[PDB]
Amino acid sequence: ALCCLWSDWINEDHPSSGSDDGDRETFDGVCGAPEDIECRSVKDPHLSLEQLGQKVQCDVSVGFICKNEDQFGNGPFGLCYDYKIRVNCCWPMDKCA
Ligand SMILES: [Ca+2]
Ligand SMILES: [Ca+2]
Repeated sequence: ALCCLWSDWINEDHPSSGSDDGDRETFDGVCGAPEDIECRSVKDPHLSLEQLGQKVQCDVSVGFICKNEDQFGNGPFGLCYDYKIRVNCCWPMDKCA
């Protein structure tokens, strides 16, 4: 009885853009509190996080966080993929019919 829908992709940050040395995606201004979140690599969007092999955080409280230094590599090499997220948002059933 809760009408749920997945948002469009959000991709506002990039691993070599901004000042965070990583990729963070938020659902602020899209959903108040998402029921679920889907985090995918831009270049390989069919691969779930379980198939992707990076060290990231993806959850319904903080959204998506990847820190470049957490990724495989040595010296200056190795960083986050660029990620995008959808959020699953739910509303009363009377908003679906
Ligand atoms: Ca960045
Ligand atoms: Ca991104």
